[PDB]
Amino acid sequence: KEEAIFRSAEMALVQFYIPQEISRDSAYTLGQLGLVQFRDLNSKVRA
Amino acid sequence: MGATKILMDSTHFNEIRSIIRSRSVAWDALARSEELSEIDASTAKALESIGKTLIPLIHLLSTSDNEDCKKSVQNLIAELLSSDKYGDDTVKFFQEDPKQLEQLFDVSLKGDFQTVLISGFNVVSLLVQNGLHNVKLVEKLLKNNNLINILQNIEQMDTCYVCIRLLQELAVIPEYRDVIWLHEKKFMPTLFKILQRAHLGIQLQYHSLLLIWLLTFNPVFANELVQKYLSDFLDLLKLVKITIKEKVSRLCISIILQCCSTRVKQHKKVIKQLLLLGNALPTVQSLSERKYSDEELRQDISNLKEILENEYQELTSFDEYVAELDSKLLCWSPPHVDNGFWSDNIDEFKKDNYKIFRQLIELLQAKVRNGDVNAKQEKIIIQVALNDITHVVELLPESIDVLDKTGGKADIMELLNHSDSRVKYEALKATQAIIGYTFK
Amino acid sequence: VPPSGSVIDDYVRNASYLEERLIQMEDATDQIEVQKNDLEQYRFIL
Amino acid sequence: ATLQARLGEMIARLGIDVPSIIQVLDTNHTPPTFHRTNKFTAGFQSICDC
Amino acid sequence: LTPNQVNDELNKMQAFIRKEAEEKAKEIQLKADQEYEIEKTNIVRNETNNID
Repeated sequence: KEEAIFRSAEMALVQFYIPQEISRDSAYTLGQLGLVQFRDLNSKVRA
Repeated sequence: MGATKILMDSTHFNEIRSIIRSRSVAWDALARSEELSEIDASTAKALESIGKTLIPLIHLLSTSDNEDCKKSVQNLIAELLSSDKYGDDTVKFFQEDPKQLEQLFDVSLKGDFQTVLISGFNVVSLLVQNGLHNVKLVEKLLKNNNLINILQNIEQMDTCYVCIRLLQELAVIPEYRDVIWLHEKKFMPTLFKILQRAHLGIQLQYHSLLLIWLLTFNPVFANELVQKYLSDFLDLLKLVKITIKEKVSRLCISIILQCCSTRVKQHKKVIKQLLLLGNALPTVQSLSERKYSDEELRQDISNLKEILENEYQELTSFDEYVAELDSKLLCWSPPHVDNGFWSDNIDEFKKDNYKIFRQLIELLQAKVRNGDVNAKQEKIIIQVALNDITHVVELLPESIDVLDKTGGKADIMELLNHSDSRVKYEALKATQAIIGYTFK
Repeated sequence: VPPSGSVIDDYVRNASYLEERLIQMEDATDQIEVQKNDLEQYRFIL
Repeated sequence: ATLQARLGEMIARLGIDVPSIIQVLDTNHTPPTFHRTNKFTAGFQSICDC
Repeated sequence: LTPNQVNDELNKMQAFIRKEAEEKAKEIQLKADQEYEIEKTNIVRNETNNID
């Protein structure tokens, strides 16, 4: 029940309501899924 | 009402209230069975709905002892007290005539394990209201075997929370604190055990730490807490280190800071040093390196770090090093880094014709000649002495002659084959320093 | 997965301790190498 | 759905009492393109998209 | 699933914000009462020394 190479897959922009305390675990696991990017945010200021 | 004391009603503390309400019976035949009075039947009928009525309720709870009508009455009374629709009048029912509060406590301390907490909810609610403190009733409740055993049943956490949160809510009253601590010798260890193991689990950890923190607000009890159960007090730092929720870490840091405050003159600095000797300083530094999202918690961490840094003056006290020398066993304290942090003590060590060097050599020779290199205390003392000797000798190569005359030049070489890895490594470092300095 | 947690700070402290220890060890090793090289010619004398 | 399930499973494993939620925005901005290619055709897809 | 998602989001926001803030505020108030009592003793101690 998943997409294929017929065309570009159905994209989605979902909103992460990450709790502040559990943020490190949430980010670690979410990166472990190997499934999500992160939209470039607050990049208007120097590094 | 003075307060709600819901404590989130997690798991059983509300599930049992709902289930008991579910099994509600009008008990119309009970009055026909003569177990309940006509006023009692009226109380049951009115309570069937989801001032003067508080008298027949207690009268039935006392006179009628089927314990099932008692469970129903306890559930109804607790629901009425909690219900904000008439909770003001429900609280006034003891805020108007607090005389029957003792009779209610005589009724609350009853029932089975499930119903004991149900009654205790109302008991605490009436007790915690600002209209009546009743320290004697609090002491009597603290003396109840059933509730104490329930609070000691940490195996059933879902029920043990209904006890720990109840006690912590009852501990908010400053007056009840004195009696709370007096019987706390049979309550705190379970709370310490609960914190030792680490929504019910987290809430238990947070509520339990709150009771310890609230009780610790009095320095007189704080000294006893630090002394009698120093193991848990030291482990609180590790618990804060491993805690995931910010609230638990904030509570642990606040408890540690309050314990190590300028108050409690019995150990106002003694306990602070004791923690710093319990591997506290690197943990405090690591916590300082963290970015906890709480201004109060961050300020508390900064204050604790400053206190630890101020207590680190124990290293700079050459008198402290001399005292440790007087002690037969030295500890791996910041004094063991006094020379590196303050080379000034090297002159004192050199003085009196290598007086301190001879003392350290004597300590090492006494440890070796008695063996016991596997003994943990002996191993720690030997390692500290070897590290200090390595620091001193490298700071003044002329002491090599004194060490050789003492036989320590070959003694440390023999100790290079010590059983302990730490001891062997420290001996190797010391010998390399001595051999490297003497090679010039 | 076994996420690290405070073991991250543990790793940081462990790495710092390892550098201080092995930097001391390497200084000791090359200093004593200089020492034995100096004496080896000295021992061969006379 | 599967990422939400995994996040909830982790939250239960992590003991974080506060639930985790996620909502889909109005994707005004152009999202990237994806192809769930297997090893059978990953080479072809990559060479094509070069 | 939208009403279910809305209810779940509302519950998550409630648990993360309202309960946590209420608990933190209650703790702050209790610690503030303790600190006020402690500072009162310092003022009480100084004024008692002056009275003596």
